[PDB]
Amino acid sequence: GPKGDFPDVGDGRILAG
Repeated sequence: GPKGDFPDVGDGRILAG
């Protein structure tokens, strides 16, 4: 995810369904 707390592909993700 981009703008989030879960680093994925930027800053972080919000959903991970």
